[PDB]
Amino acid sequence: HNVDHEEIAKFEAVASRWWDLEGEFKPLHRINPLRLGYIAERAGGLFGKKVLDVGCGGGILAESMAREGATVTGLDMGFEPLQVAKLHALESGIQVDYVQETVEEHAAKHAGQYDVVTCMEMLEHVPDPQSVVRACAQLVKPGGDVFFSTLNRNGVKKFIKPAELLGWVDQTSLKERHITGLHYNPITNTFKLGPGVDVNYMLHTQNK
Ligand SMILES: Nc1ncnc2c1ncn2[C@@H]1O[C@H](CSCC[C@H](N)C(=O)O)[C@@H](O)[C@H]1O
Repeated sequence: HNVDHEEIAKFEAVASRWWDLEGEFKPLHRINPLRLGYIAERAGGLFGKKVLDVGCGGGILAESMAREGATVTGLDMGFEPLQVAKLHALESGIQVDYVQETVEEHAAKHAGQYDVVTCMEMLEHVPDPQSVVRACAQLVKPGGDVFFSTLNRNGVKKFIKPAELLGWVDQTSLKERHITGLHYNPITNTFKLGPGVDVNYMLHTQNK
């Protein structure tokens, strides 16, 4: 029910291009090592942890987390993205569980089961983002980590301001721990996480 069918339809339409490093999803492929590194550092490693990737799409982050030895469940409402994610995981020889349902349904059935919940580039596509934040808080174990991010900007989607997201987080059992932005660094000629969240961000929260 907390789903925008038009938004889902857009991702279903481009699903076949998901793993093209030079296609539409290039920025996510480029961004992935950086977000993975941040998640692994902030959560204290992923080996052996139960992890839920909310709005996983084609599985760019999910598969990368499973590669580091996590037990990963990827959740999405799109049919074709999950078909692509499953096939790509098989091709890679990586075990990932992909499910088609809403985060609210998953939360009601799997409360407090996850060590880590990641919710990347997803909130701006939902009709009621606060409900998603509440759900992720319910899905995580006590002391577990929940990450939210918008590192990819477009012309399209809406931008949810970090200050607004913090308000939603504050109504739940999650506590903000760290926030960072993504920036071009001319000296190294690379993109790096660092201060400044005016335009993009990644937020680390921990369940209390
Ligand atoms: N209401 C909803 N419930 C579950 N998934 C949703 C959703 N609305 C959008 N999505 C999914 O969110 C994805 C956004 S693209 C983000 C993919 C992945 N999180 C990554 O960063 O690599 C799309 O695959 C879309 O189908």
